[PDB]
Amino acid sequence: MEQEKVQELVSQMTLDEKIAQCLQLSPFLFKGTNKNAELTGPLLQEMKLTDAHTENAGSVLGSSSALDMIGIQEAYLKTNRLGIPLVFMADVIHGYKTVFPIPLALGCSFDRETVRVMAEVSALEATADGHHVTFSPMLDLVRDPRWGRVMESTGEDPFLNSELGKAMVDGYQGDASKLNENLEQMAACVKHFAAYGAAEAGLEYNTVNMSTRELYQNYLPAYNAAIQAGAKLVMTAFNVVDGIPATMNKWLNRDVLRGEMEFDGVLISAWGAVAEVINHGTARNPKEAAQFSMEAGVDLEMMTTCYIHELKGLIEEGKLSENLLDEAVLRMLNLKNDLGLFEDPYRGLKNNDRTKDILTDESRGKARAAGVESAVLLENKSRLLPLAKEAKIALVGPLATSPDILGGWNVYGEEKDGINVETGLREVFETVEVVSTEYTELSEEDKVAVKAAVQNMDVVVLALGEKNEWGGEAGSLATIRLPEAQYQLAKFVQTLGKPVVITLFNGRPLEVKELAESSDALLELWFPGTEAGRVTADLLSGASNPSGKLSMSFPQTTGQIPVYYNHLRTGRPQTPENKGERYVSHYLDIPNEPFYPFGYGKSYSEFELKTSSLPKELNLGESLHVEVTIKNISDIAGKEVIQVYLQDVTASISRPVKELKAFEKVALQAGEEKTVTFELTSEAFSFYNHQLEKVQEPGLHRVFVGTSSEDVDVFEVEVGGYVL
Amino acid sequence: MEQEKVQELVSQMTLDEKIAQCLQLSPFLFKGTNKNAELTGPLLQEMKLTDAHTENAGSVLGSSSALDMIGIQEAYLKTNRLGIPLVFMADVIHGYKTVFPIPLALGCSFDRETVRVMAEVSALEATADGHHVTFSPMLDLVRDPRWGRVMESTGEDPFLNSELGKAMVDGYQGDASKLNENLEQMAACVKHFAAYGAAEAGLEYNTVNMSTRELYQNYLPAYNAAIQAGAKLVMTAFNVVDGIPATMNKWLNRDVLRGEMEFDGVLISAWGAVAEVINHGTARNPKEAAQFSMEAGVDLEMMTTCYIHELKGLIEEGKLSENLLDEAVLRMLNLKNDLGLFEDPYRGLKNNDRTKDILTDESRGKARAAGVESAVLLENKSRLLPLAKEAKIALVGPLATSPDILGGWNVYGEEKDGINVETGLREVFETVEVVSTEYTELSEEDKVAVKAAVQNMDVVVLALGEKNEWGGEAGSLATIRLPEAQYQLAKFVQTLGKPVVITLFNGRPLEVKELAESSDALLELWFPGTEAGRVTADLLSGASNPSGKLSMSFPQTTGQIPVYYNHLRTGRPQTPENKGERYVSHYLDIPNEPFYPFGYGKSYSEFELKTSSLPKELNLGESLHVEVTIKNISDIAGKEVIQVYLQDVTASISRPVKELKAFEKVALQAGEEKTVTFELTSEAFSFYNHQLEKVQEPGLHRVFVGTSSEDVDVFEVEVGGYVL
Ligand SMILES: OC[C@H]1O[C@@H](O[C@@H]2[C@@H](O)[C@H](O)[C@@H](CO)O[C@H]2O)[C@H](O)[C@@H](O)[C@@H]1O
Ligand SMILES: OC[C@H]1O[C@@H](O[C@@H]2[C@@H](O)[C@H](O)[C@@H](CO)O[C@H]2O)[C@H](O)[C@@H](O)[C@@H]1O
Ligand SMILES: [Mg+2]
Ligand SMILES: [Mg+2]
Repeated sequence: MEQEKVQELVSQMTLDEKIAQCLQLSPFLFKGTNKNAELTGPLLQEMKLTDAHTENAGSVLGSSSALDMIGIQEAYLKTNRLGIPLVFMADVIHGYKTVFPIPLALGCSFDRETVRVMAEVSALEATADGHHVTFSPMLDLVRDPRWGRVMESTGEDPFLNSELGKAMVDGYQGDASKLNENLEQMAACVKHFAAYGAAEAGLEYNTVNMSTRELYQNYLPAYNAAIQAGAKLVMTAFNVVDGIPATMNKWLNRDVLRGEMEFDGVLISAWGAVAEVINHGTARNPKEAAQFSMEAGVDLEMMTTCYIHELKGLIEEGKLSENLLDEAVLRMLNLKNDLGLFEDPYRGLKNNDRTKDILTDESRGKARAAGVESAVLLENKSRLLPLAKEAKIALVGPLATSPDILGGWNVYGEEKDGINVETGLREVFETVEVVSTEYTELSEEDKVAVKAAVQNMDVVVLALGEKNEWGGEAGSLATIRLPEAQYQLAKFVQTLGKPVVITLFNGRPLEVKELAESSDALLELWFPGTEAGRVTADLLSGASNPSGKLSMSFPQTTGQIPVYYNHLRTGRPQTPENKGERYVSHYLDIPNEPFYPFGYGKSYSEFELKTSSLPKELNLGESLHVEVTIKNISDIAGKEVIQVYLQDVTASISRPVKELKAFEKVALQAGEEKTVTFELTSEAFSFYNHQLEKVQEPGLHRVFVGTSSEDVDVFEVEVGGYVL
Repeated sequence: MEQEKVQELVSQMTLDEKIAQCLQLSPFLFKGTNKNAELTGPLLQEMKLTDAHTENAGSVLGSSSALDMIGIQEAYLKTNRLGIPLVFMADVIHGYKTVFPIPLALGCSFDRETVRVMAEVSALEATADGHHVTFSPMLDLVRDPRWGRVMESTGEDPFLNSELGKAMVDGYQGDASKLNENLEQMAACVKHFAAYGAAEAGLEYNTVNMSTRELYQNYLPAYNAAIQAGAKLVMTAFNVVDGIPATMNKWLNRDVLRGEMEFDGVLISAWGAVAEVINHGTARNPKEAAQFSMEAGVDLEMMTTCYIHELKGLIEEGKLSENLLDEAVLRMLNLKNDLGLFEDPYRGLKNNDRTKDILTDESRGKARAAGVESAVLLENKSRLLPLAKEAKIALVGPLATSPDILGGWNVYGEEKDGINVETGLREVFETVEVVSTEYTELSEEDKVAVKAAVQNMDVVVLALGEKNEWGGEAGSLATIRLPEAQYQLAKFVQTLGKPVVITLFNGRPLEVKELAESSDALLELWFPGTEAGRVTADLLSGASNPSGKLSMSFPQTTGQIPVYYNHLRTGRPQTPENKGERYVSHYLDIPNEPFYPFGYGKSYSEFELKTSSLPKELNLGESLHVEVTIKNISDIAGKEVIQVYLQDVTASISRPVKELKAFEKVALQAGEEKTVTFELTSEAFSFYNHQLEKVQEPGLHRVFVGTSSEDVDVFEVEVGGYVL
């Protein structure tokens, strides 16, 4: 409906109606829900919620199905005085019912279109079950694999994260200005603003601290890119930002998000974060929490009651302007209008059962394709892989038969629809003998059974991994290792004298040195989702050819953290030339290098790259155009990820040794050759200075073209002169 | 001499003379040295140094003895045109020839007077060998025991560090305005400005980053306290501070150090740090390095040549003001005048051999006393300790006979004068049987020998530890554990069925859970210095009673780092109540608590404390006066460390759960009772806000009185009203 009519609604609402519009609740706190009704009475009483609250609530969080939504919405519109529909929001993180790989695995794809497709299918399915908003993408930069939430990020590089962030928004939303018409697309909500990934010691919800310049340089760019691409909502973070909980941080949310980033949508709190500023010790009570959160421009309080119980008295007593409340309500109403809820509150569902769109075979093919783009081949000694379909396989370990392959942050997908490793392999391989072991134990009996199976077969597929519950939210590990029983299992299998491929399933970087040394091949599958076993079988048999690259560094050991490719040089860098000396930046007990670096991954193919002549000089403001010819010089079709990095050799701030500024994943048949071109705009050459200005300085840059952050040719470009 | 005459010298100097005044060199780069003279020609050529450079150099770094000094200074004053004497500077970190405990161990003393004495004796001896300046105290706050340089800090608390930092300045300098008369005292140089201890991943020289507010709140206060107490010099740090290498950080060194902290002495570079800004990528070349370092106010370049080879051209071309040079030269001359060098350039030595004053028995008694104050008794199950002098002792392990007990940063002390553990024990105990093992191995032959010795005796003294070379500068360990052979040794010794005391010698916090669990008692000796074996024997026999408390947290495991007592609460704290739930700040695999906390330490005595009635309310600006009565309720004389912490419950910045604000180490005879009083001024109640103002806010504080950061009684005080 027209804007005038939206403003009209705001004027017509009572104060109590406006306050409750800023509250989000679980579905079973509403009448008309069709699940968990036994939770409703107790919990309404505990939150001290009344009908006047729930009949005017603004939003539902985590509806369980289309029927739940329809029922809740129908009952609510019966009794709502002005006919304002609820908006329904959900966590669709890496798929709805068709589960795609976890985001960190999608990071390893280096493939924008893979990520857009995941987001499209997610929305197709989620809208079919009546969800309007997804709490994705998660764009927290991560340098610390202790933190369980790395699984939800695309990794340690802001440029990659920004690019795949944009891809996800485009896939969920399509043309954002048509979300009232395109009812198979949904609103995206960027999270968690800001810098949540820098949690001290990888500990969940823990202190975050960095300079404002670093915040702007590394931690903000990905949220900013997704906002500029049209993300409709933003969610606050649990952590402090320079000492102030993000949720009531007026500088962060008013000056930066609403001011500088020009964000004019709904700012929704993370779960309970408005009430938690009390625990943080920056509000005395819920009256203060409410006041400060509203000052900071939080429109929507998720599942706490600070707003509903305190706003009235704050507005009555004059501590808080009613104008701040009206602008929140107006943003909530504009969101609903943007989704077409005032013309169709059932968002396409009321006379249209869209069950048919959920968990289709076409969608499964897409998740499989996503799986095979995202996996990373870390070792393959002696061309052990791909296996022949006649290879006789002993398939052993805790991930042999585990149905736990869908990943963390899988709120709607079901393990029964998932394909485990055994099932996947037996579709492809005629002889498989299986010995499943426990996640945290290695018994004598297991060793006997494993030994017997390996004696029978020709090659071992050792399937190791984490339970998904060892990561995700509030799954912090001080030591980033598998249970020791799995390292013992790999050591045992090695002694049997048969070639061993390790297929590793996990949600974070781990200490894998002992796995690489105990096997001939090592494949990082992460958690591929619904098609897990087929993803694995096709990569092992060569039906698909591994093409993923690490989007996060794999530490030598836990105490190397944080280690990441885009690091500063320091004043005493270790060089090939000073190897050995005491007074240089090094550890006495490990290498400075991570075990595996950013952008690293193997292939069954072999490629050669050639960069065309680059200029020696460039004007300020000028783009550098980078042409690369790549040839598949093997007999196997495959894909390579061309990566381009820039370094600022001398600057007024000590700049990273490399930063990724472009990438493209190129598919090549045997013998095929292609040319791709990149444009590094003058923004790629810029950075934040000690004064927090985005600047471009004259001087020397190096340009790295290659297939990892380490496997590169280097070129020099002197920037100066006049500005374009 | 008169200030006017000092100025006169500056006017009389040529440009080349002024430039060279800002250079510091090793002694064997001068004519007249009496050691390492064969290094002189090659190195002079490599640095491309001439006589005109060395005959006008401003300072000598690391003279080897009084004779080296006298010789160098005598030859130099022969040829120097205006008669400006050299100033001689050295690393006297925890003693000269009489070696005291490493600073981190001195932290654990919680004893201001112990620290002042160490500093007094250090200066007595160092001045006797002709040094004018010491590069101490090191006041870098440390939260990361991977970093080898934690040994040189007093630990994780800014208040403790500030207080002992002041004690060290007073001990070295005495009345700073009389350093021309008191020739047994010497100038102190505060280091490393600033925040060097926050090196990322505990990696030497590595990136430092934190908000400016945190910089002020936690990282600056100890340098500031030592500057205000009258420290004559400051040394720059190796690291970046918000992206700019400290050495050329104009904001840091001009605005903060010279402006806000009102420091008007010599700013000396850390070793090579002026040249190393090039490596950091914030200067293109040595011409830029010089220009920027001088702009930032660095007066004295340590052992690099940027200044001498580039200042002339910078001044000639007008890229740098000659006035900046003259003020550096004037600060250098004022330092020399403060030390009386213009009346006596040999600073008391020329007709007075003070060999007499070095390594006296009185001094040894003081280092022993320091040792016994600083050790920390971590476990003592079943009153194993103290041992009777008739106890028959198996003394085993790598520290049984090792002479490596003087600590890191022992530039002048000699192992032959040290007392090892065996020697110390046999002065006290009639029966000791010794089995020495290696630091990194545990052989079958060792086990047989250990077994035989333990069977013969009644109690095991298991002496475990680090070589000093595993810490100090550029001794970063990614995993903070002893060599695994020592853990295996402790496990083996435990199976022998005899009571075990572990005496642990080390320069950092270590993972000691496996030691505490494998023994009945555990004594943390750190590196006590020259009197090590006697420090150990006296504590073991009860001749002295352990009284140290930890000045740094001991992590459950490496991946808990950083862990520290003064932490933020977060938005989802673990409580007694919610412990068990998923969605709280916790690790899946370890406790949140460190293994041992700040301020923790045992005693052979037992004490009780009672805090007198506190007010319920306080005005802004008002001091809180805290009276504590402590009684020794045992039959053993000993010392307790009374600690007082404050918390700011609610603030505009999320404030730590506790901060130490006072402490006193109280000595009590059996049955004795004392009353001590503390004043927590309104500055103890203050903090830096989001705008970097030092503020006091009205509201609730809690006051904790006790004997650790955990063992405390808690009291509430409501601050508000008017201001004093
Ligand atoms: O689910 C919406 C957003 O909120 C958080 O998940 C909450 C968690 O913080 C809370 O403790 C539990 C209690 O039931 O529910 C979860 O829903 C996540 O941190 C957000 O990413 C999520 O989008
Ligand atoms: O000793 C003067 C100051 O120098 C640094 O020590 C240097 C070290 O950086 C350099 O690598 C070696 C070269 O041999 O000399 C050492 O003396 C220390 O970090 C400062 O704390 C010290 O006060
Ligand atoms: Mg540059
Ligand atoms: Mg307060």
